[PDB]
Amino acid sequence: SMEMDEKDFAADSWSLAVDSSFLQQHKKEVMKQQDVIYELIQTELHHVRTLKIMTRLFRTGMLEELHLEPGVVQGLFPCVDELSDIHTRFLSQLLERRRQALCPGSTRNFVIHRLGDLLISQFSGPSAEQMCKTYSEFCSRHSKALKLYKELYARDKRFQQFIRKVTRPAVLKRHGVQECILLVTQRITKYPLLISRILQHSHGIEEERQDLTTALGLVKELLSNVDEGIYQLEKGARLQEIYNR
Amino acid sequence: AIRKKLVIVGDGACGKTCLLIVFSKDQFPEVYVPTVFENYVADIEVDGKQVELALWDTAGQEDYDRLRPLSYPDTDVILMCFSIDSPDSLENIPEKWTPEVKHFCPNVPIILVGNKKDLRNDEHTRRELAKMKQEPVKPEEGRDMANRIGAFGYMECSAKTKDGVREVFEMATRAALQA
Ligand SMILES: Cc1nsc(N2C[C@@H](C)O[C@@H](C)C2)n1
Repeated sequence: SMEMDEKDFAADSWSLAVDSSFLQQHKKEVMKQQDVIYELIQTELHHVRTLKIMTRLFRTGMLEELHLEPGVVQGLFPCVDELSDIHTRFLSQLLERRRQALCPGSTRNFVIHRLGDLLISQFSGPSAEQMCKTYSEFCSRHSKALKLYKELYARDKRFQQFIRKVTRPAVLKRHGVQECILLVTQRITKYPLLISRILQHSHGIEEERQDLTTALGLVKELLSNVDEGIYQLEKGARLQEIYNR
Repeated sequence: AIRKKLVIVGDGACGKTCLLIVFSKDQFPEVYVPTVFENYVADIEVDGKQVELALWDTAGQEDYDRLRPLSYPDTDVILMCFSIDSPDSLENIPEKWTPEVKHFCPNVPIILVGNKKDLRNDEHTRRELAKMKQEPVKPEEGRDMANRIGAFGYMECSAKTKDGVREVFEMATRAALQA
């Protein structure tokens, strides 16, 4: 992540991020809504950072330092460029909505009142079709990626040295290769939990309550489509094992 | 320090997310309780052995039968949770959660954990459950379920007060270390 966004989302909550004199100007219900919207954006910033560790630290490091056989790096990191494009674009829209809402003279005091429309746009039309296609492919290649990683780490000395080197820093403690893969697979199922809690505190404006209700339904439709489109790929599985599913 | 992986499973109302949050911060949040838990790697020393224990939640995956099992590969210990304020969450342990975990995590120890133990003697909880001819789960009902399902053991905790939380994760670490 870049320092400007890390600092903007360093606090444990929106109520601790904004100036106390600004916090005291709002009702409790507004503070509750803003704290959950802040958690959705903060966790999206961290999810894009997980994807940057996968693309820049791991994938590109393996291409530039190691002599892996062709197709091995794509097998370890399936769909990572497509996932990075989807989420970096969504994060950009969330951060622009926050930036437009800032009070003049402030880089931290804002209230986001219209998140629903942004979520409907993300989870409908071509962006939802791309999210569905990409997660159905990524999640179906998840087992294969973990098995390929385990095989290389156990048998290739230069690969083991590379992994131990780039994951040594304390800031990578939660972000080894397998940990990144499962963080990405689990991201999509965090959205309904966050949206339902934002919706719980968004009854003040009926148009907002209706828009978040529509977005929650679109997210659950996307998850149902992805879940029905998954079948784990396995290296060496024979056609007979597949057609006898 | 050897690395081990823990996964918590249970119904949506079981308190698994809160349990992971309170353990990882050693604090029940005073200002904002997070809606979700990403992951965490805890440094734990149990009986003289140092372990890096990776923690994962299955919250949000309960309705997605092809996404949920992707959380299980190479798990070393399972915490299988129910809430003491919900006999319905305990009823779903033997029929749904246990056969799934035994299938995807063969031979992995399961610790059955009764969450929200502070609600066992909460008057509002007892009044609400009485309307459905129910009462909070008794300790013997938890132990009997753990015995029936082949659990490694039975433990209780309260994320709200932190009581019993450290003990659950230290025992999970000991179970993960066993051959
Ligand atoms: C979610 C899911 N996908 S397959 C599966 N099971 C496999 C089946 C043989 O036994 C049951 C107990 C668990 N469960």
